[PDB]
Amino acid sequence: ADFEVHMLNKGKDGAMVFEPASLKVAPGDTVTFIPTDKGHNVETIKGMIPDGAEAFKSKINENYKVTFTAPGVYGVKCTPHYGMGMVGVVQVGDAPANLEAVKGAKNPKKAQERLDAALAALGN
Ligand SMILES: [Cu+2]
Repeated sequence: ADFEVHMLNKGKDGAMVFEPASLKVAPGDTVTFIPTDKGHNVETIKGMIPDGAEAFKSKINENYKVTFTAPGVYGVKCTPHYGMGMVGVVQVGDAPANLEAVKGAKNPKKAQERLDAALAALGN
């Protein structure tokens, strides 16, 4: 299945957001990160990817399609706007084994506030 996440300068949750910021997909599903506004990219957050997965970092302004392979929770950020809280979470599959490990990862305050809310929206 294919899903879309939009990168926006402003949305319901404030400035510099991914919409949706919380998504559950099946293993092997694809998610396209779309540059609705210019100046954004997507990158995995250190300490927030599951075993067997590889980190990724898209280029500013590109439409980036990712096929999620290893199951688990992935924390993603926009590189230039990470300190402003532009982050999201993608859960791949049921019963993510790294869920408790991702909750302990360190992030700047504004990103942590939004990651905690996105993680809780998946069923904590
Ligand atoms: Cu951004």
